[PDB]
Amino acid sequence: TFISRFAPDQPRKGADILVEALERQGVETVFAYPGGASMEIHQALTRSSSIRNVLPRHEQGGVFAAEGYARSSGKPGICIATSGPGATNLVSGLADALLDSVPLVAITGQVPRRMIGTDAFQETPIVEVTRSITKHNYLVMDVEDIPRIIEEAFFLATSGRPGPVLVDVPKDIQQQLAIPNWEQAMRLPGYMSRMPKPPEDSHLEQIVRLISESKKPVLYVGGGCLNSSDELGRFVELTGIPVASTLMGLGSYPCDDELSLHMLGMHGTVYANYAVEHSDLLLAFGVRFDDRVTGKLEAFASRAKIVHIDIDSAEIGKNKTPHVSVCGDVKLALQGMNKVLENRAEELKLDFGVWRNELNVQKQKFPLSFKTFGEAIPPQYAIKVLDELTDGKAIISTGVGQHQMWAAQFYNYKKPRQWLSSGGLGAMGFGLPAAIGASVANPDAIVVDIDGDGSFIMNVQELATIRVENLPVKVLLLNNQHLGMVMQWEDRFYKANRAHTFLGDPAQEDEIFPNMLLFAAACGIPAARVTKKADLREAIQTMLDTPGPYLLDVICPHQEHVLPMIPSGGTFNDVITEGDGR
Amino acid sequence: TFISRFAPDQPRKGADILVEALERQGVETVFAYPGGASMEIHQALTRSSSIRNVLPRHEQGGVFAAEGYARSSGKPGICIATSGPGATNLVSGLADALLDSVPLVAITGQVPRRMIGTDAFQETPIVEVTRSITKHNYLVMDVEDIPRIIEEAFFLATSGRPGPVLVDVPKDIQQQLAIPNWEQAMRLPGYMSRMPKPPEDSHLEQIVRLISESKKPVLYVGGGCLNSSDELGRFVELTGIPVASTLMGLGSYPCDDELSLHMLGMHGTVYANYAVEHSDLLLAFGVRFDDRVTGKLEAFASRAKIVHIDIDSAEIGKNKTPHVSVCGDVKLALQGMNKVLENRAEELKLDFGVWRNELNVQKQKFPLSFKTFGEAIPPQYAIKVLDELTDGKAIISTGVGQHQMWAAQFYNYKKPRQWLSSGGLGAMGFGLPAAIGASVANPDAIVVDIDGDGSFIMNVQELATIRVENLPVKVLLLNNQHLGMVMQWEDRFYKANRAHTFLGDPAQEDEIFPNMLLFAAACGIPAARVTKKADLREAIQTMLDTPGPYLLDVICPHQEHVLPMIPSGGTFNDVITEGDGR
Amino acid sequence: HTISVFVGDESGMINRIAGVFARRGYNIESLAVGLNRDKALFTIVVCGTERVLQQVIEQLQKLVNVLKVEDISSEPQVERELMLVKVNAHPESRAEIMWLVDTFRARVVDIAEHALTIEVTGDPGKMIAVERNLKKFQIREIVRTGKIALRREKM
Amino acid sequence: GLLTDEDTSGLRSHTLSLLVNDIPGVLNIVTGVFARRGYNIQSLAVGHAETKGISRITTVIPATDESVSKLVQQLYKLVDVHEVHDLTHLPFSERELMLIKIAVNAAARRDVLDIASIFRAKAVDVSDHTITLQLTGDLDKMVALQRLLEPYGICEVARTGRVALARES
Amino acid sequence: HTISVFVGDESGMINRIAGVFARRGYNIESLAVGLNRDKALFTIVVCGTERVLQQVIEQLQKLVNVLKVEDISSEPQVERELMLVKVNAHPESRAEIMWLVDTFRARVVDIAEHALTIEVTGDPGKMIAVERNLKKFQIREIVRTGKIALRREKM
Ligand SMILES: Cc1cc2nc3c(=O)[nH]c(=O)nc-3n(C[C@H](O)[C@H](O)[C@H](O)COP(=O)(O)OP(=O)(O)OC[C@H]3O[C@@H](n4cnc5c(N)ncnc54)[C@H](O)[C@@H]3O)c2cc1C
Ligand SMILES: Cc1cc2nc3c(=O)[nH]c(=O)nc-3n(C[C@H](O)[C@H](O)[C@H](O)COP(=O)(O)OP(=O)(O)OC[C@H]3O[C@@H](n4cnc5c(N)ncnc54)[C@H](O)[C@@H]3O)c2cc1C
Ligand SMILES: Cc1ncc(C[n+]2csc(CCOP(=O)(O)OP(=O)(O)O)c2C)c(N)n1
Ligand SMILES: Cc1ncc(C[n+]2csc(CCOP(=O)(O)OP(=O)(O)O)c2C)c(N)n1
Ligand SMILES: [Mg+2]
Ligand SMILES: [Mg+2]
Repeated sequence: TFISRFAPDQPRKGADILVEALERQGVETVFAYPGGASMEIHQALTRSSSIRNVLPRHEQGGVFAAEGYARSSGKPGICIATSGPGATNLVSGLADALLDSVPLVAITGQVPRRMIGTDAFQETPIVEVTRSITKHNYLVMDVEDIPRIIEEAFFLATSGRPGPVLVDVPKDIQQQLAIPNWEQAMRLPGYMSRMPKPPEDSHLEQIVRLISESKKPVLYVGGGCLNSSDELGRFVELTGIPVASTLMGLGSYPCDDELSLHMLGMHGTVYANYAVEHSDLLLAFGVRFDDRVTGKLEAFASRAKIVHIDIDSAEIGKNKTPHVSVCGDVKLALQGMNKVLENRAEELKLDFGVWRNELNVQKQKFPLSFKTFGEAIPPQYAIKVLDELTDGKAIISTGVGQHQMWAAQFYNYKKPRQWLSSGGLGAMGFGLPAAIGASVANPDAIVVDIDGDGSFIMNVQELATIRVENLPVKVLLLNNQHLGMVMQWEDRFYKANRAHTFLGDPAQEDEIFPNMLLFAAACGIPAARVTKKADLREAIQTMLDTPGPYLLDVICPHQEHVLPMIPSGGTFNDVITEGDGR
Repeated sequence: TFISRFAPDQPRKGADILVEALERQGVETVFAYPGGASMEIHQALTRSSSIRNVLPRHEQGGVFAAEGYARSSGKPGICIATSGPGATNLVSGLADALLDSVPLVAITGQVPRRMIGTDAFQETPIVEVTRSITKHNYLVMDVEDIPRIIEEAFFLATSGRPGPVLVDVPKDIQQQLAIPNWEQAMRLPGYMSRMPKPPEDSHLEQIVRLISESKKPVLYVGGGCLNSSDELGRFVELTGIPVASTLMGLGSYPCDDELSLHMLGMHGTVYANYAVEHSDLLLAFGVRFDDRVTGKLEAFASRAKIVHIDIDSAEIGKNKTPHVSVCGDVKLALQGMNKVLENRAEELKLDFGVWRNELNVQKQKFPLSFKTFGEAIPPQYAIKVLDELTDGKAIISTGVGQHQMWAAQFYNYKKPRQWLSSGGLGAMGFGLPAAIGASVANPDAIVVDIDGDGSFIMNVQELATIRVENLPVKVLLLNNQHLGMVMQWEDRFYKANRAHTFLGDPAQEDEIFPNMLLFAAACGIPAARVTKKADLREAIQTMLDTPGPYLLDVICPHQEHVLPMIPSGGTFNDVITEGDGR
Repeated sequence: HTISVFVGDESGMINRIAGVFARRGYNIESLAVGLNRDKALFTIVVCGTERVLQQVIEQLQKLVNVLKVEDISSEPQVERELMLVKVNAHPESRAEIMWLVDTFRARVVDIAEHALTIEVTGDPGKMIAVERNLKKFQIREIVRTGKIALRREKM
Repeated sequence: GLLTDEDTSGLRSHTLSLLVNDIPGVLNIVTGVFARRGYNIQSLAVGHAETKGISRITTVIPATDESVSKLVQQLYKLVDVHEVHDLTHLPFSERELMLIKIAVNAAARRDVLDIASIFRAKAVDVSDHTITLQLTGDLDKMVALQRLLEPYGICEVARTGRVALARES
Repeated sequence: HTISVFVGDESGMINRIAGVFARRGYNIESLAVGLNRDKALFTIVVCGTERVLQQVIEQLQKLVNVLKVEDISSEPQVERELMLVKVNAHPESRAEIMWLVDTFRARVVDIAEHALTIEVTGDPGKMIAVERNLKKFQIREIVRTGKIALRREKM
């Protein structure tokens, strides 16, 4: 194994076990915030020279950091917190990690066992509030359980449908003295009894046989192939089935080639919308058929047969039911699918490019275009030139809305583990601590981080935690002085009714608010206020010039709209290429 | 008579039914983080001017603003979050309001009711997440019974132990149009079976039959006297019992009269612990008898005869066994205590000068002193400085920690609800957003606030909410670059190390981190930075005349520690006598 | 539209289970469970379509402690539901509950002068009989277990 | 691993007869309290009470009555609970059906139904692969049959949990 | 608080036994005994604390003829107590004792036009039912044997 920093045959504290329990699971960093009960871990977390606790400010920013460090690793993130409020702010990132399937371990210091139940001190019943929003949770009760809990935890977080796990360790339990049997094996008979098998090979030809009766297929990748470097793109390099990602499917395919389509869906690109709806063969590959994807329940690829493959059995056909399905880890399920097609090489070409060129004539026709209004800098231009300024190696992180969308439908994400967002949840305030975790799982990557009007400010707790750790959290700001996504909701649906969608003071309308440059000066980072055409790439040039973090207040027009935006639960014909703010 | 905004027979969007039912309770301020899924309720807000949207910068800040507006008015505060991730951020403040017994109502959107819990978009099944930490939840499935549950929520917000009610509404419910059937009764059949009746004087006889039997009484008051403005002061005007006020009861007894025992318990004033651990009748008016006030359950006033008056039946006997116990709304049963005992005003005991002599010799022998090591401002002085300058009454918010009790032990409170606390939750991040809600509960009144170095930064986003709403918040930042509570929990528990207590930057530890001047100047707010006592009275002088809000930054000495602090399960024999951080 | 669940070593096994009908919004028609030190066999009927039944037989396997979920609905089952009805035992009207517990063929465990307690057992068709036929006598308090099913196993 | 285990009682083993509304999630609000009060739920059986529109949950909790008094009023803190009744310190009927499939041959099926005739177990379904009993009564007769059918080829003991009403006698 | 006594070869075996509850002043709640030519199995319930029960299980062994005393109280017993109740058999009120002997599931040995005689057998909880439930009909003469217990033996 690794080096044991502890005598392997001697009964010591739960605190001696806990940090070693992660250290016996290869953990290098936890996002631990100490507290009334979590401090006993921090008594021993300093003792782990391997696990440097990135201390957060908000544990919501901590538990968001256990997503950036998760979804830029493959290794699961760990957020440790305390009962009372520390546990009840994991529940943002836990619900983020449930919906977008982010592997995570949520250790939490719990109340002593005599004071459990009675709500004596700050006992939020954590496994009774987070029973929904985690894949599993563990109120432990004896310290000997903690190794077989945590080995099950990293089994449950990483393997299976990779979701978040919580662990409640009580304050007296961490103080209790016991024996750390790492070879106390997992007493988890339920999960491993249908922990999903490799798909059988004759079932895999049934997909390949479905390509033969589909001159119009489309590959619908989601976050399944986030564990695949080239294994998705090689399959498309093997067989000419056109890619069409979703939002967390971004990055998984290298979305910068000439075959590369983009994120499809409601705020997904319309030249990806034609490909999914005119097709015959939805290759739903590691993706869960969301409602920012289907629009209408029936009018999502109604003239298409669907293969939906996923690491979850249950997620298969949760929405409209596919035709053929394996419960395969798609990282493995491709690696038998590609096995037959290098063997069965060219007796079936499966490269009917006229269906690909049915959309390569639409690749230019309904493009990623917009209008620059005035000499002020337009919003989605700056993220567009950010990609060419960063080689596409910059792991993005973002919050939610326009600066999730304009981050999504423009940037070229080469590797996977590159698009780091709250997706199906849509936790605002994500990106600034998402890049915090992304500054640890890929700690020398150029982790630029687009934030927005509101979702920057929501978690400027963690702007402190850049300065304590000196990370390249290059915080791009797609600020437009207004929470614009719901402004984009309000005009195209209901009467443009400004329900304080403008963030700043409405008695201070024509001025920048807040002066978030001094947020960087509040800690020690430099910043940049970008307002015109005169500094498009210019401060973003100085962004990558400056080592460590940066801020780039690209203030954008106060009215802007994400194109396209289908109506909520709407038919495919109401795709648009419009913006109505000016 | 309710001023109806529209016709009583207008079939309209359910949010109109919803937002009228809020004002039909008679509320005026919501905290509504805008809705990508709760969209119509902000839209139906905008067609109202009786209700006010104080749109927070974070929903946890929003529910803490709904906490502050609740516990600085007493009117049941209303937050509104967006569905899903916004609703996960309430789970902090909902865990406060159940633990701290705060009348809260959490309206929240849900997704379309055809999409509830389907691992859908923007979804967290928060009606089932917060089942364990609210007084009630709701998942209404029709428009016609929206104000059924709303008046039931404001029933459940006001009645019993005043808890939070997360009220959810699906997005397609308010997008379904129907007529508001307003006056339907409380569909609430079980809760009327314990809707607490007024306990009559026959039940109060065995209190007042033991008042004369009481030689050594103590008035263990707390959050049940949160409505008792002068009724507790009338009770001590009748019989003269030395008080023992807890944190939500700080203010209830105006803590500047003769029996000025500020705060009791494990972190209280040591001469109020002397008042409680030496009693022969522990008289309690609305306390939850927690671990961090009692230590042991059986030794906390073991030589006493506990009586305990609560609106909550379940609290009676929960943590602490009562000798004789009587339920009932305290402020109602105190009006049925003081305004009935005047027949016994020449019969009762009043013989407590020999018990008032015990506190007087131990008032000064057990003092509230400090250590002015050089000139690094004792914050325990700086709150005695505060009531020297804040002209008496001041509505004060806190975060939690070592800077929480510095408000408690060292301010002379004059009215209940002119004081805020995350006492039971221990919610770090309470300070600045409770300053919001107090600044619309008591807007023109002095909303002063004191925060710690982390708990301010943990919810520092709500600085932008102030300038939008012109609130006169007066925040004092008791900075020590440190997790000020648990650094003492290093020393008096196990070891005088510095295990992750240091919040600041280790590259500029002598310098301020983060720069709160450039926090408030980032949001244009004026600020200050104090370290010397000569400017201490100067900065507060600049604070209470500042138009709109003001920030300041005292420097707590990072190695100053507060008496008492016992491990959980302790008595006053296990008090600490002088514990510092040096 | 009924489900049998076998679960493993945890405490509050039902809270995982009764959560993921509520948080999935799919109503349980009835439930009962024979819990033990580590084993428990739930028997849950969920009044939904076979499409949403196909979800919750697998969405309950998104839980970890579930050893096995089997939709028992398609099988020829033995739905047996106990119902300890306490009936007002007034001898003017007790005199016909005699045979009207003999018809349903149930023991009568405890009798008072105004309260007798019967033990009706079996098919929910026979149970909704008693809930209606013996409703014509004034019922003190019906308590009933949930419907329990098993495979009428042949090969 | 086929059969459900032996018995659902310890020494403490209090029984609470809940009486809740027929909310679709009303079980999870009730066992949500047993979880959040740190109680293992030893047995539970829900069902519709005498007023159609409310439910009735009969629970088994291993807790002494001091801790149960920290639960019966604590379950009152739920909204939907109309009443709880601590039946355990009263005489109470304790009837629980228990559907026991037992794989048997032909001759051993004779030497099972007689035992089922002892307990007045209506053998509700029989095959040649197996026979499925259905006995009912107190939990001691439940555990006596399972202690006596462990010699035979038992299968999925689909029990139902202790159901109770306090007798007036 | 019940005791089973096995005694040996003497006459007036009960006089040794029923003495040493009276002369020890510890009241018997009930008693019955199957005497024979040399063997007899008493079954005595003594309404006392477990401390004084510990005395009389050994103070009855201060007697000589006692072969064995076993306090059967801690065991899972089978307390079965017969009760030959003779009830007034008036057919205006006989008509419901019919099922109210079928409920307790007892034979009716001898019937007259005004006196029928039933044979209620078993648990003293069921016996105190009949002593109360059938007390609502005018009882001629209850005779009852004492409660008899045995080990529900397993290993
Ligand atoms: C305001 C807003 C607007 C949005 N607009 C859009 C839009 O227009 N178009 C769009 O596509 N999205 C949009 N999204 C994102 C959307 O909400 C979902 O997050 C998106 O569908 C993410 O893809 P996915 O959830 O289907 O795949 P995932 O994020 O991966 O969700 C997990 C599912 O994929 C499968 N999976 C995970 N891991 C594996 C594995 N190892 N092997 C196999 N399968 C695996 C999981 O099992 C599960 O099925 C928007 C989000 C927001 C907040
Ligand atoms: C680190 C830390 C240390 C602390 N140390 C101490 C300490 O040493 N000493 C101390 O006293 N506090 C201390 N506190 C604060 C303590 O946690 C809470 O203040 C206390 O547990 C709750 O206050 P309460 O019980 O008096 O009233 P609450 O619990 O807030 O409510 C009053 C209680 O009585 C009843 N009640 C509620 N509403 C009404 C009503 N309208 N009418 C009648 N009755 C009602 C309710 O059941 C309620 O439980 C500490 C907090 C922290 C975070
Ligand atoms: C925690 C949370 N709050 C609110 C929402 C709803 N929501 C999604 S996007 C959006 C607009 C805010 O985006 P912003 O940070 O202001 O930058 P923008 O995208 O508007 O340019 C809102 C209010 C959400 N998904 N999550
Ligand atoms: C998120 C969270 N973490 C930990 C705790 C426990 N806790 C409360 S206060 C505190 C340290 C106090 O720091 P601060 O609130 O900034 O005020 P200070 O005492 O330092 O002046 C800790 C560790 C908590 N309530 N919430
Ligand atoms: Mg914005
Ligand atoms: Mg602080």
